[PDB]
Order: sequence, then C-alpha cells, then structure tokens
Amino acid sequence: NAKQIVHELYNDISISKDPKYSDILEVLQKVYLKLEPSPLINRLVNYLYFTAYTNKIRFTEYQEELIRNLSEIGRTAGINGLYRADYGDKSQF
Repeated sequence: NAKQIVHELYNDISISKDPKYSDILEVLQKVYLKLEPSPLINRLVNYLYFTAYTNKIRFTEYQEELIRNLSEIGRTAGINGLYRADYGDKSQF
C-alpha cells in the first residue's frame, strides 16, 4: 500500500529530527495527502535519489528498502503506464 509506505518512510525519517531532511519530509507529506498514483510515486522516487545525491544524504538500509517497495507498488504489471524495468535496473537501456 502506497500510503502505508509513504507514511512509514515519513515517520522513520521524522524521528531523526534533522533539518537536512526537512524538504524531504515536506514532499512526503504532500504526496501522502494526494494519495488519499504510479506517476506520482515515480516523481517522488526521482526526487528522493536526486535530493540524496545533491545534498549528500544517506538513507538507512531500511529506508532504502521502503523506497524500493514504494517503486514496486508504482510499477506493478498492468496497473498504470508501461514501465521498462524495476527502478534503477540497467536492463532498461
């Protein structure tokens, strides 16, 4: 469930009261409200990795796993638009 994963990712990050995650939490919040989906989910994942790189942020192994699961929900066979691979897989090129 997308809402569940977003809610869980938000809560896990929020507990570690760190200002460098303020923007990420704001975006997660915005996405959660909207979810109450594949395109939105993918835009969110794009943002998370872009932000992480640019801000030199490192998600915990568990947080990375939640992000992976979120994309899997967005990329489930025949639900939305066609996707070329699991998120980040080089097989799409």
